[PDB]
Amino acid sequence: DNELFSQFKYTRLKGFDYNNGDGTISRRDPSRPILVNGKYYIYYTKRDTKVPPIGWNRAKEATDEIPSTDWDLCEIWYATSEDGTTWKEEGVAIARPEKPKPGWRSVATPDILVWKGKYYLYYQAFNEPSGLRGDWCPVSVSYADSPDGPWTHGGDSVIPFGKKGEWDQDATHDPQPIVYKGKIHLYYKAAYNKYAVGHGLAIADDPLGPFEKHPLNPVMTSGHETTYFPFKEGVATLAIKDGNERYTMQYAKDGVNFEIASVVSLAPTAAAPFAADAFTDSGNGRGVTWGLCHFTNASNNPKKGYSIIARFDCDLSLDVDDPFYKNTGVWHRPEVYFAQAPR
Amino acid sequence: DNELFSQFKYTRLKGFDYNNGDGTISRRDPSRPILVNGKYYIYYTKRDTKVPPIGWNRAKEATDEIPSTDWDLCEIWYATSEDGTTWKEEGVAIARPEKPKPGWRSVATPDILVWKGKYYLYYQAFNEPSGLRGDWCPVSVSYADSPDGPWTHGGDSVIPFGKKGEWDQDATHDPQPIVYKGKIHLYYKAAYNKYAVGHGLAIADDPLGPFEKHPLNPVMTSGHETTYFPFKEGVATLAIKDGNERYTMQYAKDGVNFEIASVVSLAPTAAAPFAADAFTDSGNGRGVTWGLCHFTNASNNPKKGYSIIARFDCDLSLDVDDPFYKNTGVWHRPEVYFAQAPR
Amino acid sequence: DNELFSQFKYTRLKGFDYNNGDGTISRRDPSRPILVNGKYYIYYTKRDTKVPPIGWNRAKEATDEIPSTDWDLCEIWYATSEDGTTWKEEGVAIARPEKPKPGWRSVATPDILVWKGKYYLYYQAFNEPSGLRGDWCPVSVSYADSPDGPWTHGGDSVIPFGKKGEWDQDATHDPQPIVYKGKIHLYYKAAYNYAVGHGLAIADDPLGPFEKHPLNPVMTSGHETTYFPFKEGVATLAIKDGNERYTMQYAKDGVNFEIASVVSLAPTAAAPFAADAFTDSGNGRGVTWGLCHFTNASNNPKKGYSIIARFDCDLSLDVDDPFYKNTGVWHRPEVYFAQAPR
Amino acid sequence: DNELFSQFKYTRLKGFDYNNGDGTISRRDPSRPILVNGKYYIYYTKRDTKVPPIGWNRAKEATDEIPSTDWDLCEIWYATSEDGTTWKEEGVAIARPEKPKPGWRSVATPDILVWKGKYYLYYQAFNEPSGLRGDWCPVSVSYADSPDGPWTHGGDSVIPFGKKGEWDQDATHDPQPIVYKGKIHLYYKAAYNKYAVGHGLAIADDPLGPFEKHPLNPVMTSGHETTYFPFKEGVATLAIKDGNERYTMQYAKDGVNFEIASVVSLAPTAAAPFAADAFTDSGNGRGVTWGLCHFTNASNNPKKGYSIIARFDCDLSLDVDDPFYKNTGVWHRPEVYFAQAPR
Ligand SMILES: [Ca+2]
Ligand SMILES: [Ca+2]
Ligand SMILES: [Ca+2]
Ligand SMILES: [Ca+2]
Ligand SMILES: [Ca+2]
Ligand SMILES: [Ca+2]
Ligand SMILES: [Ca+2]
Ligand SMILES: [Ca+2]
Ligand code: NA
Repeated sequence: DNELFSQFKYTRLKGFDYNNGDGTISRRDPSRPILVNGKYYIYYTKRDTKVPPIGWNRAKEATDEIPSTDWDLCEIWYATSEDGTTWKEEGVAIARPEKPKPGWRSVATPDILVWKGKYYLYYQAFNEPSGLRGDWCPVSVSYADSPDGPWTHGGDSVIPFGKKGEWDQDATHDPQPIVYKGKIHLYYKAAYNKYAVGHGLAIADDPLGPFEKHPLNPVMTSGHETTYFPFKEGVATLAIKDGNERYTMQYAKDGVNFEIASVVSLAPTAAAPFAADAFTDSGNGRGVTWGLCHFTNASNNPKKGYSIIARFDCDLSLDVDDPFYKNTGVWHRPEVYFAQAPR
Repeated sequence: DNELFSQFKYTRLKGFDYNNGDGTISRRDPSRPILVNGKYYIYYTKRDTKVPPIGWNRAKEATDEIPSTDWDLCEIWYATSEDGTTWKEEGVAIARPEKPKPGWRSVATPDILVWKGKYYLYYQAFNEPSGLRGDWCPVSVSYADSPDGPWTHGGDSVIPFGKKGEWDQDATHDPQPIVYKGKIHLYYKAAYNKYAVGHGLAIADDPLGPFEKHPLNPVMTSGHETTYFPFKEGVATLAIKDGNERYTMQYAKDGVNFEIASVVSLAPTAAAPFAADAFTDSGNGRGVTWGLCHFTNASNNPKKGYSIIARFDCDLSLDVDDPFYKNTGVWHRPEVYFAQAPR
Repeated sequence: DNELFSQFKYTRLKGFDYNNGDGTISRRDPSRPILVNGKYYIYYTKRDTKVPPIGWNRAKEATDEIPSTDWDLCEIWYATSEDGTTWKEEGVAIARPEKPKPGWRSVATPDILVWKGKYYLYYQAFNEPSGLRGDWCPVSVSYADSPDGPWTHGGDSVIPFGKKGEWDQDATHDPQPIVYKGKIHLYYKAAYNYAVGHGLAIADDPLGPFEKHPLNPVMTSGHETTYFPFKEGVATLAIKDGNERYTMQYAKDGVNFEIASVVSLAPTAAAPFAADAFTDSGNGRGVTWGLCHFTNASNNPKKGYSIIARFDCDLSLDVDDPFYKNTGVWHRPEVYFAQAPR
Repeated sequence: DNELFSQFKYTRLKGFDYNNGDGTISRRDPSRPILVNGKYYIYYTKRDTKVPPIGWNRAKEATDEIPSTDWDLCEIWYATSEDGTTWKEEGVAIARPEKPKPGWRSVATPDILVWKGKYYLYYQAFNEPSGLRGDWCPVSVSYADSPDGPWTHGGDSVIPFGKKGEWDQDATHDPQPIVYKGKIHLYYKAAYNKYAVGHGLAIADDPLGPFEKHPLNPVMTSGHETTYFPFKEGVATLAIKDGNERYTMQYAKDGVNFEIASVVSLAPTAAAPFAADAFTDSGNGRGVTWGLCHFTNASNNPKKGYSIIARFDCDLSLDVDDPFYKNTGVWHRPEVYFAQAPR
């Protein structure tokens, strides 16, 4: 049967503290891990703030200490691990720059590119507390000679928005590049129109750009989030629609035209698969068995919101056939049901 | 928005003890509640045994004290409630009869009928430890003048099995009668053929039989279990496949030809909705907002397995419209994911 | 000259066809006759099948049409007679119920009770082909206002089995009721240990409940027995399969049986007529005739069937017939030549 | 598993005609076979008369041509066989002698002795139609060098009767000799007294006599008839009673004091086992597996009576163990029962 079908199993990470879950510390949107000198490295949004987020709808009340949303007032931090489950949080990778440089308010939602022996982080740059009035968080890039720092600012707004009226015109969220067909292929997302969510491709020969939009964008018309990895000579994705249990693996022979390969369930949010060959230009993608993800509803109390990062394992790999991941049913214990309570 | 689409929310019952979940006490397959004179009544399988079940596969080790399965060595008990959430367990309703009368080994999986001023319980009747040979638990019926006792035995094997080769040659599980078009409409189930589970219908004018099968059986061809209630001029049903996240409401203008009406999720197992008009012959079925259900994975430890009964609420009612139950998404908390661990 | 000693003489019945003995038709375990409106009535297992039994050993190959044993796929039929020798087979008395009601597969081995002017048939009820081989055939009861039926199902498993490990645990075969000390006294048999016991089960109501006599097994050997009221007690003929060892036994109180006589060539599945079987007279007069069967009617074991037959005797207080009181048996040479070498 | 316990199986003989069984030809009381020069030899009463016997109670009317009883007007004939089942009747062995020599009227009931290279026949010698009445048929002996003839008369009345009043005073029936402890041990029968049947022993060093009675006669006090063979260092015996199924195997360690060794059924009448060591003085008797016997009720009609000879087989041998002969049950077909008819 189907090489892009799998189940997902979850493991709590070791090594990250969250002030006992009081909403003042949050880690989310981890990057796909890379392996360098026998350590995995990951980069993620990290918030550490005096008070938990005050709410989108109250972005008015945010100050330089009080965040409006979970991703406001953040930096990008990084961690190393030998086995992918126990992590050591190392320190800041991307600090917010000085006001009013883009990002001065928050840098968030990173992903990694390895290119010609240097390391590049792409991430969203915020200039105002999120939720006022409408966003504008274009993508910045920084770079380094080492997976540890130090990191040097590279550019701001490095993915062009679209001309007025295009689907593309206000956003390039979640930048995520792979190396495909000898070029940097960077996927990203934008809500448009009853809003829908598109995914686009932007291509460059230079990590600092320029990046040019693919003429078929939006390459996908469905899916609140997606994550991509080289697979055979194409590109596979996991696609999620937020809140419903319709999750699909999709596959494009050309990295561009996507067709459903499988329907999966309980799939990770902000999934960040490890793939040895993400940046390798194989033409021969082997697929994946583990990576990181997040949960944004870590707290019970929505006035003390935070997120945590977590690990998933799966079998979406050509070099592994593990029937433990190939069952077709899901069984929840009664507590899961009692957590869906009446009013 | 669809009058047969709904979310399901769950409430822990009060009033039932399970010897701290050690596997010696189990309650499962509750009947649909009936309201008689300001009190709800339910009837349910109850096991209370010196030791937990030894296993299907070890049925040959079962004794008069050691059960093979969760439903072995059981009687049908009953309970009453004013509000449907706090219950008082009253005592036995159907005791196991003297060996070797059918049911002497276990009686289980009850459902209730109100007919011409009398109460009827239909249940499966076991003659040996379950799993020992091939099954064989035909349906018996007992009746009473009051929803309290006492119950008088009425008949054994009141639903006929099909001729050798036919789909229901071996079983009529989960008997569930409604009053429809002036007659007792008794739905039931049987596994056949990779094996499918059918549902059939049998009909009578005397609760004690004869029942005769209905052309078109199996009336459904899908779903490990189903529960039926009068809806408008027809009959609606919830249909569950064990293990997967895709459940459906289905509707049959005539009680026989059923078509999808909605797709739902996290739906209750062994659902037993209260419907004031279940037995009323009204031709105008109003739908349901609550009932009982069960969880057979109550224990963390499968060598000490037991089930509990629980309550669900929903809006599958024509007489109520509750936006709380009418969302389309489901959000689980991280512990739901961490309970799907790797090996 | 012992009133419970007798020889047995046999007469071929008239009236019953067996498809020329090809194994497809069989009749056996007849009920003790009763006399109602100047006719005798008997009830018996009847098989009428497309093919003879394939054997217990092959029960797995039995189907809806193919029987495993001689008593599989059977009904209880009945016949009437004026003289007890010429019979008219009348039709079905007990039909098999719809699957999966107990007995749907076969009903067999009936005996009759007359109680308060109604008629009761007790018989074994089978749910799967015999020899399959977890043998479970508890006793059902049906009743009628007339010996001619129609019959109404009265109850399944009306004689309780014993608790695990008791001799009684798995069977109540051959239920046979008499009326005794104003109660229904029902004798039945169970294999155990194999020994074969006979228990007594007592009731005030033919549909039950039946309670086991506190001292069962009441009798400890005899692969098969039959009972009639006698003086103030109960006499029995006790038979063992194969060996020609047969006893009449007697119990003052119907419970404690003592050997009264050794008899030979006794009838199998013996069903004597006793006008007082159900009369509660406390003065049992004993018997002179009845029905019996032979299970080895066919020369060929792949074409097995049984037939019903008549025996005559003097086991009566109202008759002293010396023709039945001789002590030797002489067989003609054919009988010897029928025990051939290999 | 008793060495003297056994079933008997019967075989119809080939070679003897009885005029379609019209009562005019009769063969009975065969001798134990002997094996000489690759052939078995038997000797037996043979009647061949113009009309059947008119009966004991009509002996007054018997003539030189009309016999009173089955054994009246007989001679002793002989037959040979290679297999024990197909026989060739060879001719007269003992002819009636000239009147009034004893036996002129009839010679009957023979048995054989092989002593010191010669063959001896003992048999009862009658002088008047049986039932005339007053039975007096003492035992004569004749001898030969070949089991074929010619035979020479040896003596009359060679077994002494008892003095008046002794159990023995009137008869020595069914003479049957064995060689035991270097001497001829000849068993015989006599009715005495409520009239019982004894069996006696008489001993001799010479086949022509004198024979001396055993002090303990009657050595056996039951049994209408008996037949004896060397068994171990004793003598075994089948004892028959007329009509009933009380047949016993008995054993006497010393050939004199007999004890019940088994109860058997359907045993042969006038049984005549072959025993290779009957005359061999072994002190080591092996027992028997086959022989001859008779049926005196060959005819359905008592006004046309005759007997026939037959073969039995059995396992009453120390040198054979045959479980076919070793079951304890007898099953008769229905016709056997219907032949016990009422009146
Ligand atoms: Ca991401
Ligand atoms: Ca794989
Ligand atoms: Ca149910
Ligand atoms: Ca509604
Ligand atoms: Ca009987
Ligand atoms: Ca008498
Ligand atoms: Ca002889
Ligand atoms: Ca032997
Ligand atoms: Na009916």
